[PDB]
Amino acid sequence: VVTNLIVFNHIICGVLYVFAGVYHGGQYLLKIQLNGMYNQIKSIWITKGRDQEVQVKILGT
Amino acid sequence: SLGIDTYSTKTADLEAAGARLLGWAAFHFLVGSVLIFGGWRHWTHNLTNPFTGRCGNFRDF
Amino acid sequence: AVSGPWSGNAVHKAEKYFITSAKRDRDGKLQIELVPASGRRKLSPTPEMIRRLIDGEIEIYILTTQPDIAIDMNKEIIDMENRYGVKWTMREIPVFYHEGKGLCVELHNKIYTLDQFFK
Amino acid sequence: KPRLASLGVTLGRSGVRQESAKAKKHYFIIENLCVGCGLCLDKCPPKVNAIGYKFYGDVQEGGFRCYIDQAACISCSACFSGDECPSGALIEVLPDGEVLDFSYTPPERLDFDLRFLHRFHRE
Amino acid sequence: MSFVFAVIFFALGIYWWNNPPNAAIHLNDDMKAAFSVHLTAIGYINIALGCIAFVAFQQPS
Amino acid sequence: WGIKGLSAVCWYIDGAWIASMMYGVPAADAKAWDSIAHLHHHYTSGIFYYFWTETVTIFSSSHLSTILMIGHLVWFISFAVWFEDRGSRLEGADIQTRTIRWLGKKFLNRDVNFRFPVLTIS
Amino acid sequence: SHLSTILMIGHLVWFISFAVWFEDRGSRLEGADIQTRTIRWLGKKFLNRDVNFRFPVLTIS
Amino acid sequence: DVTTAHSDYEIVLEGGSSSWGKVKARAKVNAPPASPLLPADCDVKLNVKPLDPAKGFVRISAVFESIVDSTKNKLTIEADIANETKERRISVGEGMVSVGDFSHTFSFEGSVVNLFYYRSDAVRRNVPNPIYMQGRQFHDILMKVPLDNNDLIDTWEGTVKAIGSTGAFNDWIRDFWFIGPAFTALNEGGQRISRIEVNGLNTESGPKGPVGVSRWRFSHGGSGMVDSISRWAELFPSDKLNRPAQVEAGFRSDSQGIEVKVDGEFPGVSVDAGGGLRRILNHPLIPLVHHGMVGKFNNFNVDAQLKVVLPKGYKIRYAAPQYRSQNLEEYRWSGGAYARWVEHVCKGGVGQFEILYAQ
Ligand code: BCL
Ligand code: BCL
Ligand code: BCL
Ligand code: BCL
Ligand code: BCL
Ligand code: BCL
Ligand code: CLA
Ligand code: CLA
Ligand code: SF4
Ligand code: SF4
Repeated sequence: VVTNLIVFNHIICGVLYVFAGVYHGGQYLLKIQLNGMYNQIKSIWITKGRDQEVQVKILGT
Repeated sequence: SLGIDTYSTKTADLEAAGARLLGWAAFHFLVGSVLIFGGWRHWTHNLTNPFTGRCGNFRDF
Repeated sequence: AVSGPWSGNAVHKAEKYFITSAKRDRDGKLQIELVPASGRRKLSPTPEMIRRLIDGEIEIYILTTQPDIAIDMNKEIIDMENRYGVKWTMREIPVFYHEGKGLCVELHNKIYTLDQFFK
Repeated sequence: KPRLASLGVTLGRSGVRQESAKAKKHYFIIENLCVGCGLCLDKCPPKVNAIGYKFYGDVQEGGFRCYIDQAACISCSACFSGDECPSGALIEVLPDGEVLDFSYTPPERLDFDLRFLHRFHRE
Repeated sequence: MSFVFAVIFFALGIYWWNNPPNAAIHLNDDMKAAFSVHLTAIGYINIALGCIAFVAFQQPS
Repeated sequence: WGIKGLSAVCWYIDGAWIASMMYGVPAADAKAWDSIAHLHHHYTSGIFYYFWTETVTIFSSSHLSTILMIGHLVWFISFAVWFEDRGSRLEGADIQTRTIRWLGKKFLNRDVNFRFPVLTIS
Repeated sequence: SHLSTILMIGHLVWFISFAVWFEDRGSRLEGADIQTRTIRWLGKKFLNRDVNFRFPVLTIS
Repeated sequence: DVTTAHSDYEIVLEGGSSSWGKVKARAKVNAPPASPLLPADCDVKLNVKPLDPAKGFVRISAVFESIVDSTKNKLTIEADIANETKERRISVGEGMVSVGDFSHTFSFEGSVVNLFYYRSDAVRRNVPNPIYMQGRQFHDILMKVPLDNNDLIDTWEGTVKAIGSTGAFNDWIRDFWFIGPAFTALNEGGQRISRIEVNGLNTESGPKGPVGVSRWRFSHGGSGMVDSISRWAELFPSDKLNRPAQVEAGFRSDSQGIEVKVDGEFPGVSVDAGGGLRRILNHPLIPLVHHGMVGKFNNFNVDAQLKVVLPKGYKIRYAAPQYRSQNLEEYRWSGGAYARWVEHVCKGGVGQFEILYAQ
């Protein structure tokens, strides 16, 4: 019971943290698209994700 | 696992263990009070050494 | 082809321009100035910028609240609205290139020319 | 070697405390663009009921739109200021006539994807 | 392992002092961009902690 | 959507059966699992029969059962704000604040204007 | 064995109402668009002939 | 505080008397461009097709598609350059210049003359691979721009008026021709721009509309650094153009950084070095001296890989800096000495890197 209370606590929280990282992250992706800084980023972490055709392929799979 | 607490039927081990937990609780009360104090001055940028009148710089220290 | 949503305005598929004034010169030629949707520069419909319109790189429109549109737009607009707040309706007419006359406005199944259209 | 009166500049590692460390413009709805979401209507002051609704059909089929009454509009630029409009229908005309669909427009760019001869993103 | 890890991190903490990573540079500009990548990372860390505390807490040791 | 995998963990780490929605019920072949597949352990319940067995101990506790009622009470109230009825509550709140003004004036001499609020969709 | 099948079916039907009663109609309209394009892309690459389906979504009312 | 730049290079050469080589270059830099307007993007295309072997004439094309601070800018050129003699080279071509809603076309009849201050036998005998050759170039220009726009007419009227009223037009035109930082580049590459000479500024009627016509002639001298003068014969492998050759490149720039892509085949990549040994063509000095002008503003770390592919049976006799690794016929450069030489030449250095490959 104790082993299930600790394991689940750090798993629900982990899942919640991942969801918020994507949320607060896309919350920043909105600020840049609005200001136009989105096209100015050089990181493979944003550049390889600004193509609409590539998006619908990733989401498609 | 760390020896602060012990699984013992004897009341003596149960009384000795209690003193250890009470000691760690008071210790965390002292260290917590320092971190809150060190969390008020940083928040209010009032990071002045009370002993030596000179304050510190965040960018270069 | 076409630029992405991130480049320029996202809503637009091609760049957008609005004819903002249509004053005439001493000779009666129609001086057309069109500014882009962003609106920081003034252009005239030169062949080089018309040439973009042939390939759909840009699109040009006119508001119906223009001070000098010449034609009585409000009455006609009010009639159509009544057919199917009525006053204050505003529309954007899509200007198109007619090789014979240049820029024409297909208003109410009747082709018009910017000089004929504007005062 | 004489000098001028000292410049008091404590920027780096220093024991000194640092510092805290009119109806001119007009607005319009492009009715063909409007989707009637009414985000503009709620920015208009309630004692100046300029923006309003106009119905002519079923809402699920774009049967409703918003419009500014210019007779009561006071040109406070609240509807335009906040970048509410998702379609570009809400536009602004400056006193000298330029038409702005959005308060700031990102700069235009070419587009190409950068690949490498021998790195992970090859060819 | 509290001392082995203190040696790995200190050596790793000096290499990044002389050679700071240029990956995800756009993050250095905005707080929420970096705070979100940290939260996407901490969540997978928490899920991992939850998954090892299940295998480990019922080991013979 | 994450509540499903967040529940496949709760069910799986409690020794519950996840291969069938019904395991261990007094029915046709639910109790035949342990020997058809030769399992060394016996899982507490199946996806549906989990709620019946696990709750025998919840109902025996006067505090674990208070959580069952509070937790259920909190959950359904989500439907009131998650359903597409935001507009209805607003016109209802109007009748609320109108009725309070009416009752307060007819009974008392004071004017009761509270302007009942309603949350926005977001 | 039959009163329990009703229990399962009846619960399955009821929660599906959440999908059409939650304010996620705009999300369903977008999602389907990805599905139509995704299916069109899969059919295109996989078969010489290109077949599209234009997946439909219910209206709020 | 140091930023990082990543780059990859590739040269594939054929055997025999062929000077044909394929060059591919990819680069990515994290520092802001020196351009005072951003973002500035640009795509360039060059194609050369041989017209006839005996004449030696070739057709060269150039397209420039650049967006500068949201302002579309395009320049197009189509020309016919051929070798007349050892020092003269005539070109006939047409082109178009478009900026936003403005555009104007032009036609030119031009010849370039290139002379070396001296030509001594001892220099040739005692120096196996000379770099600096001192010289001067002379351009004969006959521009033909139709005055279609209202603005063109005004630019022409103004120009004629300026010439008529200002005696110092031949001198002060060099302040206009080289705008902003372009003026500073002249002194930097040891290049002297002489005063232009206007043979004639006459309006001649054309079937379309009045055509402002300019017939001018200028000169410019190189202390030896300039590659157009020092290497006049090498930059035009017309006779080696057995098949069409194309160089395609482009770049994206903004506050965050620069992304550059370059690819294309052309002859002259490999030149004889003596004693039966071949060698990659000496690096152009003008590009390096011109990039040191903008490459010295941000401390950077170099990550460059240069993959060189040789013909079957063809093995390096000597390279400095030496190739890090080898893969049969392919040889690789990365790290160590090479990523010092890259740091050298990206900041304006012109230090020699020589590869000799013999059969
Ligand atoms: C719950 C589901 C999401 C979530 C959804 C949202 C939403 C929705 C909002 C924020 C907002 C905020 N979030 Mg978040 N956020 C989550 C997880 C986190 C975690 C974390 C513990 O890992 C942190 C540090 C943050 C950080 C923050 C701040 C950047 C910001 C303002 C906080 C505030 O004033 O709270 C309130 C301050 C208090 C003192 C109340 C108690 C808050 C306690 C301390 C918990 C903090 C995190 C919590 C989610 C904050 C919002 C509570 C609201 C009721 C939703 N989020 C998860 C992943 N977050 C806001 C914002 O501006 O986003 C751009 C916003 O609108
Ligand atoms: C840049 C250094 C020199 C220069 C170097 C040369 C060279 C070298 C020669 C010319 C010659 C010419 N020059 Mg000049 N020229 C300069 C300045 C000028 C200016 C000016 C605006 O001031 C003008 C109007 C001219 C005019 C002219 C033309 C009359 C003529 C042919 C040009 C042409 O077709 O380009 C085509 C249009 C382009 C945009 C091409 C640009 C090419 C760039 C510079 C290099 C690309 C090659 C790349 C490195 C390798 C590619 C291989 C592929 C197979 C192509 N020169 C400066 C001072 N000039 C040519 C001649 O002799 O005519 C008889 C010729 O051989
Ligand atoms: C190790 C990765 C880290 C992390 C590191 C980062 C970094 C760094 C950044 C993001 C940023 C973003 N991240 Mg995060 N982030 C994490 C967790 C997540 C998860 C998740 C899986 O739960 C998601 C959905 C997101 C989502 C997002 C967005 C909120 C945001 C902008 C989109 C983006 O980056 O497009 C980019 C997506 C692409 C460009 C497409 C994919 C790129 C290549 C293909 C990925 C490499 C795969 C490689 C080939 C391995 C293949 C295996 C085989 C053996 C080949 N993060 C994890 C823990 N996150 C960006 C940001 O600015 O945030 C503020 C950003 O710079
Ligand atoms: C911090 C150190 C960085 C660095 C910092 C910068 C910065 C900072 C900038 C560049 C810029 C550039 N860098 Mg660098 N750069 C680095 C390393 C590289 C590497 C590499 C790793 O191999 C590459 C491929 C590049 C490539 C480039 C180009 C994209 C660009 C210069 C364009 C050009 O040639 O204009 C050629 C220009 C001309 C020919 C002049 C045109 C105008 C004049 C008036 C024309 C007169 C000529 C006459 C008309 C010609 C002949 C006519 C014909 C004969 C007819 N850099 C290092 C690692 N680089 C600059 C740039 O422009 O960025 C956009 C810039 O500001
Ligand atoms: C660190 C750089 C290297 C170097 C790098 C290069 C490179 C790279 C190249 C040359 C090339 C040349 N080299 Mg070397 N060269 C070096 C040292 C020398 C020395 C020497 C005794 O130190 C000599 C005689 C030379 C000689 C020469 C020329 C043969 C040639 C340039 C042709 C030319 O037009 O020049 C003729 C002379 C001049 C142009 C200037 C006149 C000499 C000076 C200016 C005046 C001398 C005065 C002297 C003190 C006499 C007293 C004066 C009294 C009043 C009489 N070099 C230094 C050590 N040299 C080039 C070549 O091979 O092309 C064929 C070339 O590409
Ligand atoms: C009118 C212009 C001239 C011209 C002027 C020059 C100049 C000047 C140079 C060359 C250079 C080269 N030329 Mg040439 N060249 C012309 C026509 C030709 C012909 C032909 C007649 O068929 C041939 C065979 C070549 C072949 C070559 C190569 C031997 C060499 C490039 C090496 C390489 O691949 O680097 C691989 C790298 C690349 C392909 C990068 C290319 C980058 C972009 C596409 C071009 C940038 C030019 C400038 C910086 C920016 C553009 C300015 C324009 C005004 C738009 N050119 C015409 C006649 N050429 C160089 C050299 O050393 O020659 C001996 C050199 O400095
Ligand atoms: C327990 C749940 C609950 C309660 C108390 C209410 C109450 C109400 N609803 Mg809601 N509603 C609910 C669930 C609930 N609803 C759900 C699940 C849905 C989704 C289908 C809706 C959808 C909905 C719509 C669409 C509308 C409303 C409206 C109304 C109001 C009109 C009825 C009225 O005036 O007095 C009814 C009588 C009472 C409220 C007496 C009070 C009953 C108890 C004592 C309330 C206190 C208990 C509470 C749960 C304490 C919380 C404790 C905490 C730990 C959670 C009223 C305030 C209408 C309105 O006017 O909106 C403002 C309206 O238009 N209802
Ligand atoms: C069993 C319930 C169920 C199922 C199958 C789905 C399935 C789906 N949802 Mg939904 N959803 C549900 C419940 C469900 N949802 C609930 C309760 C909510 C409210 C929170 C939502 C809210 C919602 C939103 C907001 C969105 C969707 C979207 C989607 C689609 C994207 C996922 C995908 O492409 O493949 C997922 C994988 C599958 C579908 C595999 C099939 C799984 C089984 C085999 C389906 C057949 C079983 C079915 C119950 C049979 C009915 C029998 C009958 C007696 C009732 C997908 C069709 C997104 C979308 O694109 O909309 C079109 C979207 O934006 N979901
Ligand atoms: S300017 Fe002010 S009053 Fe006029 S429509 Fe906009 S928000 Fe309303
Ligand atoms: S915000 Fe835009 S879409 Fe919404 S009503 Fe106003 S003009 Fe129409």
